[PDB]
Amino acid sequence: KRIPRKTKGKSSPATAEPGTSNCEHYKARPGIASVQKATESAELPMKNNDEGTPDKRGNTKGALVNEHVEARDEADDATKKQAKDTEKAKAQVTYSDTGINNANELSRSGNVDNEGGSNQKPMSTRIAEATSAIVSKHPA
Amino acid sequence: IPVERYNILTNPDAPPTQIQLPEVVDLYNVVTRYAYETPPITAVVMGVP
Amino acid sequence: QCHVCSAVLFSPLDLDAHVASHGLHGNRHITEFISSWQNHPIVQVSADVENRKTAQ
Amino acid sequence: DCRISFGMNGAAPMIRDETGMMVPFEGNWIFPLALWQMNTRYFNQQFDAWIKTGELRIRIEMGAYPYMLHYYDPRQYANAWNLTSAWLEEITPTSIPS
Ligand SMILES: [Zn+2]
Repeated sequence: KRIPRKTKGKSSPATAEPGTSNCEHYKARPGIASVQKATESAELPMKNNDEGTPDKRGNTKGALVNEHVEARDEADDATKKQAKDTEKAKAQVTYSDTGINNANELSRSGNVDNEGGSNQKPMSTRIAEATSAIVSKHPA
Repeated sequence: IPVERYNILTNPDAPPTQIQLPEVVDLYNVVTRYAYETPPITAVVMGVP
Repeated sequence: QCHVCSAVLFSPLDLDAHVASHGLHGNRHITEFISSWQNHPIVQVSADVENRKTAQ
Repeated sequence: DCRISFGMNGAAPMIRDETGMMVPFEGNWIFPLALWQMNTRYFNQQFDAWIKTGELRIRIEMGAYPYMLHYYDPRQYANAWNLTSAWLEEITPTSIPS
């Protein structure tokens, strides 16, 4: 018995007793079906927020955008998703335009690095350009 | 042949468990083998009157 | 049926697999629940198994 | 409260009396109606096999109930197990037949 792997790895006589019955007679008021569907919906686990973390080569993952702008944009996206889930054109619960002045909110993006510097040039290219200056070549 | 690596076979007055792990690994030892089993979480739900 | 969890088995020759969960060595599930007042067993399998034949 | 301890190696199953003790499936018992209603299927499987032939007698406390009469002929054989089992089978957590 080999259990298959979930994610890719590095390499890649007898008589029927008088009590038993096989016919249902009860229908649940809080329906079994209804509850299950909601439960499996709540049971869905947390969403991964991979923004800002470095990659295998060291380049930070994400999009180049201002921090507060990214926070506002994802708040708007959350409002749109709430409206879509509520299946109404206007959402009662809004995570955006709350009315509380929240202008200091910051949310992770790809603009900043772990060294607190901009990511205009991806890190791997920065290290490559630094090392290049040092190289020397065979004598003419 | 490295004698100290096969310690439990050469050294006669050596208990079958002692190992000089920090200094040199010894590639002949006693291993514990066994077979458990993991049954699924079972439960019988009963209603309170 | 099984006289341990009061579960009904369609084929009596498959009672061994059921009692293996209770721990009796007679001769893929993760959770098995039984309801006292109704006949509706509920079972669990991992998120990626098969056609998902009436299993959570 | 009720728990059923399955009997292994030929032992008899026991149900926990509310006083704390546990007794086998024989004797004189007293059940509230709600207790059987809430655990209809579980109780029927583990009690009918002893009620029909064993030495189990149960006094289910109701207080009031409608009844339906069946008139048989004394000169001939008569068995009521079919009706008495249909009733127990048709008992539900929210209904009881006559
Ligand atoms: Zn069982």
